[PDB]
Amino acid sequence: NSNICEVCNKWGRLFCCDTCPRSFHEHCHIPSVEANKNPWSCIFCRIKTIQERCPESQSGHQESEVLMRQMLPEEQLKCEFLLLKVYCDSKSCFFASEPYYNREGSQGPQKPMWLNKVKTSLNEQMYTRVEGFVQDMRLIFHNHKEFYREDKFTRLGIQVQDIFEKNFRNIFAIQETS
Ligand SMILES: [Zn+2]
Ligand SMILES: [Zn+2]
Ligand SMILES: [Zn+2]
Repeated sequence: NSNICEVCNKWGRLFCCDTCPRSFHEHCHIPSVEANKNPWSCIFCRIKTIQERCPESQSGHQESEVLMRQMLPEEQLKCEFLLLKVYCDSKSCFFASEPYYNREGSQGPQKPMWLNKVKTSLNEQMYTRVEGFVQDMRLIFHNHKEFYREDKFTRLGIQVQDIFEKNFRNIFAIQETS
């Protein structure tokens, strides 16, 4: 197994996947690494199983259809993975915890949002459809762009949004377009 956490790339108290060589801190894995279960399979492994059980799940889909899906166990897991993929980028640190807004010439957003809030919402089963999760994720970056205006710090929102959007297309197998 790996000697660093797959998500944050640090050593520490790691849990090892029994079916691939990745390792995780307890609360870096999403969902949090489970108390018992030997063997244990990580979310990358669980997602791969879904695809292997239903190869056709990788044919192209329309985003509008994906968003209306009910959050049954497999959609729940896909959203958890997609969230985890964003945390894997170091620039997610800027969006992880609750922000605040006091900048000359700008007003804070109407509806602040951050990754740990989305994490809790997923954990507490607050989303009924994929759309709920995706809207909150996009809002994070949209709020950032709107607040930081012409400061070059706005680019961090663009960068992390691109990570989100690419992984969304991949995980939910959105039909490739030009
Ligand atoms: Zn970690
Ligand atoms: Zn694994
Ligand atoms: Zn099938």
